[PDB]
Amino acid sequence: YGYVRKVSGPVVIADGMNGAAMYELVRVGHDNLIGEIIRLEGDSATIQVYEETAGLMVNDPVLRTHKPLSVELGPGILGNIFDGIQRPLKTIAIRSGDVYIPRGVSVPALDKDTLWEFQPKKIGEGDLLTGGDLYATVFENSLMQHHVALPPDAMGKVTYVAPAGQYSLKDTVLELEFQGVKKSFTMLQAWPVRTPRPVSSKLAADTPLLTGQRVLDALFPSVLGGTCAIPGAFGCGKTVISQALSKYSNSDTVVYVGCGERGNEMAEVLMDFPQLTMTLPDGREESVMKRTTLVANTSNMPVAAREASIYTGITIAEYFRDMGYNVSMMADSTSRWAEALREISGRLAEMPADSGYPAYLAARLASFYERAGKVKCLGGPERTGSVTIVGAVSPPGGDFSDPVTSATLSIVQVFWGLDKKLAQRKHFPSVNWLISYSKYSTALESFYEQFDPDFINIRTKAREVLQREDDLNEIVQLVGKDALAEGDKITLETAKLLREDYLAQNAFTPYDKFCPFYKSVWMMRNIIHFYNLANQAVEKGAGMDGQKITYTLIKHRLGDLFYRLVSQKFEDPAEGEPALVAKFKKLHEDLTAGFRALEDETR
Amino acid sequence: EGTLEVAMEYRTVTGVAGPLVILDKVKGPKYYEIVNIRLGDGTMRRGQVLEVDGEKAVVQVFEGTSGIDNKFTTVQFTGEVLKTPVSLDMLGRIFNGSGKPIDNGPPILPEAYLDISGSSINPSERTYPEEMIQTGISTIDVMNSIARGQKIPLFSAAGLPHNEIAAQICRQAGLVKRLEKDGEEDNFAIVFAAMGVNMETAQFFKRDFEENGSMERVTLFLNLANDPTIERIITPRIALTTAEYLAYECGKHVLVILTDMSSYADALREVSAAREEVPGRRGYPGYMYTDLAQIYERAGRIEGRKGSITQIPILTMPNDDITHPTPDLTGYITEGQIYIDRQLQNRQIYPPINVLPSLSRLMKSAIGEGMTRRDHSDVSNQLYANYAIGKDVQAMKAVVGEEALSSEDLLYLEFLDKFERKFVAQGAYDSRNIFQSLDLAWTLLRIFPRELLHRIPGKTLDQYYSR
Amino acid sequence: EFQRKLAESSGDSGANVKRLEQETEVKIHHLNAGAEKIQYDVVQMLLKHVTTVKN
Amino acid sequence: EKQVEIRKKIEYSMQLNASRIKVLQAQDDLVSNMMEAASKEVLNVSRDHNSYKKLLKGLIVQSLLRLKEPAVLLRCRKDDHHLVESVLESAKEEYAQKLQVHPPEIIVHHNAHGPSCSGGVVVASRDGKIVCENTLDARLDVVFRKKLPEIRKQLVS
Repeated sequence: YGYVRKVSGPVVIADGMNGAAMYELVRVGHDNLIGEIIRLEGDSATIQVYEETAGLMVNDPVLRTHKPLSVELGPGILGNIFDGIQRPLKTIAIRSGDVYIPRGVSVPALDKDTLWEFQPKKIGEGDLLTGGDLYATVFENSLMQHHVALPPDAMGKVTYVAPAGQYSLKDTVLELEFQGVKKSFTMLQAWPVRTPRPVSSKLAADTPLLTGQRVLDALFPSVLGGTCAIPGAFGCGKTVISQALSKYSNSDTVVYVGCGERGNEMAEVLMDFPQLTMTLPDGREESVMKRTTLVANTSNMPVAAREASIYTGITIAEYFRDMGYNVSMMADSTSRWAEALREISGRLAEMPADSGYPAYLAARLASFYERAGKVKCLGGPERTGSVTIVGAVSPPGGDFSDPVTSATLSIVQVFWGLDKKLAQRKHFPSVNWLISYSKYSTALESFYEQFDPDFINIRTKAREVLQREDDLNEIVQLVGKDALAEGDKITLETAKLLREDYLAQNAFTPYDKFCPFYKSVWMMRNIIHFYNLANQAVEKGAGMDGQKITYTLIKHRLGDLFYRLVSQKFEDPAEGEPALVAKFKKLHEDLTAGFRALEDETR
Repeated sequence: EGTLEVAMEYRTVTGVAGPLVILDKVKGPKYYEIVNIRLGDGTMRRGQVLEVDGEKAVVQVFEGTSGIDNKFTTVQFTGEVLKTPVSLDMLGRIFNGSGKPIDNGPPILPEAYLDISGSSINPSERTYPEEMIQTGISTIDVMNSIARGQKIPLFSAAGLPHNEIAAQICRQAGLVKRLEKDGEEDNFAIVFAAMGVNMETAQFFKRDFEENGSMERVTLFLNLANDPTIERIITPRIALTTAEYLAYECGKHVLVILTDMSSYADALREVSAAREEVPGRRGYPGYMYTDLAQIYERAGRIEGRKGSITQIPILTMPNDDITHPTPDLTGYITEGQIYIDRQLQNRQIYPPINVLPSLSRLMKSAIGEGMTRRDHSDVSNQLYANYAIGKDVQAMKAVVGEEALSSEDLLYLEFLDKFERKFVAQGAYDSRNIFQSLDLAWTLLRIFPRELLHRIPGKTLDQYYSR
Repeated sequence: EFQRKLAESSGDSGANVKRLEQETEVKIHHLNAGAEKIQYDVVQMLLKHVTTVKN
Repeated sequence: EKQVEIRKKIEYSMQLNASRIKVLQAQDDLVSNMMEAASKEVLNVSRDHNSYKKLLKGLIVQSLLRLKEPAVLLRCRKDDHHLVESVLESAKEEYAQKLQVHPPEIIVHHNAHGPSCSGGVVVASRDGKIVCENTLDARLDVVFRKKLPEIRKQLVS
């Protein structure tokens, strides 16, 4: 139809387009490279090529497709690895024996010949169905059922529904008639990558994430369907938090879309997650590959593919939320994505903005993030599902003045700001508790109240202790601990105990691999109770000394309780809640025995 | 395949600005088509087509643009991308920037032509760096180790001995598994690519490789500073293509030393400026990240083949910083960062490697009970913490006085002194066995009492705190 | 001992040089024989490719 | 003694490198002999006078189709000029048959010396801005360059 005129980098200007709408995917050259339109100037239209452009001719034919960037949905989408343009990577590696990814490969996103079992949900002939109604369920794999729903833009009366049995995506499982005309439906569902899936109404989240790590789940919580941002740090961050959110989280499934990251790290993730025998069910050890999905696009991948990867990832989140699961999507991208925007904007000769980033960066980041949030689904039955966006930010080497960082913090609700100083000190969870925040602390009031009606007060006391210690650290840096009084000394002792016991976690051992909420809240209550009792004791002033003398008395003649407090982190979760709860209650009773026995003889 | 067509030859050189000749009235112009330019004098240069637009086409020239005239300068479109010839004979030879042999020998007889920027590897076919290579340098071996298929860029500044430590690594690199490892395939078949190097550095590397007896193994692609600037943007790609052919299609472990990546960022800047493109940070091209990804992500073990590619691209910060766009992007992409600090050099320690800024993402995979002592991770994580806390203590004592320090403060200061002197320093020709390095690290650690060793677990303490 | 060691090293170096020369001569002979054997077929293939035109 | 033995090892390595470089140079010399023999055969091909005309017609057709220019100016050697003058409008008719275009206004004068030409034609366009060098010596050294890996694969032993 149309022919190439100009080829500069990944930007191709093809004349003769005429009626070629924006973002209407076109296919370029004899090799048939995918490609999306980015600008128009008349009979010619700019194209992004999503692939290497070396070898393009002049007057090399370009074919239009009239369809915007679309990802193919349906069964088998779970547990696969897709390129940014949604090509099945394993399918390419097997179908073609070559270990490389050939230029311009045309493989269907989902296999069209695998036999899938069909279980209709009691839909009768002549019945009325509507957009997103859940007419059949397919067990894509054990422990993860896949409901099949009509597309949001579909309705009609059920003239024919296929019976239960083995079906393939090429078959018509359902028929509808509407407005005097009939339409057919298969198990596939193509959807534009942008234009988020429709929602009956959004909702305000109440359930917390309750992730494995103690700091995240206790100090700076996140809600299901929430929105987070970590500064994409390594050793910590992109590895430990990713593992916690994948294999040790209450989200019903995972969608890892980390693009623009190192190839070795991607290979390590893609080789470690295959085993990954997380106990997601109550008593089953099913591998999480039956639960997750990768949209990996390495750094060497074409620059124009980053946005496609991000949007396909968030679109896949939407399909699952629509079925009902509480998906949680983690994006190691959005640090390379800003670079991708800079590259395309500069090549498209757009006028730059503050710090050289395109002026519309905030708009794109908003249009991405605001697709989160738990949502009341379409169709029948009534249902609910959520999508969580735990994205990535520039590593802690640049201040928050970074335009990507400022744009994220202008939208993101929970900031797990990792600090590089903690990473130097080898504190592995590495969350800086002074700069992090969670605006969800108010909505979680009901859950905290019902779980433990006194957790809010102990959390506030812990925050006050940490802030007081960080405040007088500067004073100590000038004068020293010589002038520190009893209250200051006990506050610093409790802060050090909290820092090394509570806020740390190894995550490479059963002690800290996954800390349940009850164990974390019990540690917090124990530490805060010790702090309060010690402060009351040093305020009593009995024995004519009290004060720091009583502090030394409780640190020497009562230090076994202190050692048990600092070793409480090692309570093995495998022992079960009825055992660990009893152990912590006994430790609390022993602590209450102290500061009363210590007050018996008036110090 | 059926019949060929002899390449067209033009003369319509309507514009020559800097390293770019702007052809005109051309037909069928490929993108990245390699062109041959025959000047009026008869000398032949070789160029590349950076951009095609209508009948026009913009051609950069590698060997410079010092003689082109609008009348006589003939340009010929080979109608293909760059293809460096490759063969097993490419081992043990030294080459120019663009691949022309400079060893006074004959040109390569090719086994095949492999297009530069080789075919992308499907991530579903890569494997994480499994085995560890012994770097000889103790600081690298104990913290920030290197596994086969890793991308460790050495961050340095002008004047620091980054070239010397690179040569030491080249001479000392070897396997570690149970200390057991002819090994001709185990021989790392180093491919050295130098861009923008002072002739003294090139002579140094040449002499070191010749003396170490590796002259039958190593391979050198040189782009000296006096050599044309543009060839610096092709030399590392040629080196990586040669490494890929020597490793994946020939089953040899391969090690690559890219030198002065800042001298490659400079070429990117020159090319981008010559095209009047939109600049990025500090005027660097907006797509420098894409180019650096393309030049780094071509290393790593592959599942279907026994080969491997492990590259150590050394880097020179302009004003000894990290916020500069090139080291920043390299840190973003590469899986490691070895830091050579001016402070250590001012204190006269031959390896100035600052162990605190250092980092290796794949460190947790190379180490392990199957190939290392079980305490390796503990030992590293404790030395790092004590060094960092001791540095804080020294900073505090710099203002509060040596008298105001406590006993723990004095212990930390003594640990810092013996760590920076006895541990970090190593001979310019003497290696250290990984177990010997761990023994030295344990001697350093045992200064502190058992109570202060918070990171080390008691199980490893019982087997090692006494020895 | 040192004089004996240097004399033995010189003898070993001479032996290695002679072995290298013999191996080089053998390699040159093999390559010349192969080239002589295959030259006519190579030239025929080259001319066949050169002397054909399509359209 | 250590540096003496190190220098002896370095000398042994240098001797090994010299031997392998001599082997590689002999390989390149044999390749050069192959190229010389191919050039001799290509020159011998010019002896024909019937299929030679057909080959010249094919070459001129290919070149004119590659240029697709309104007015070329072909240049041929003084030897066998009669053959080109005879084929003349046959090439124009073939090109006009290839696509619905008016027959080019070819022009044929200066000729390069025989050994420089060794058959083939140089077509080019008006003002000589665009040049197509279909000489037999030009077809060679391109086929040679492409088939060289096949040559090495043929030189197993």
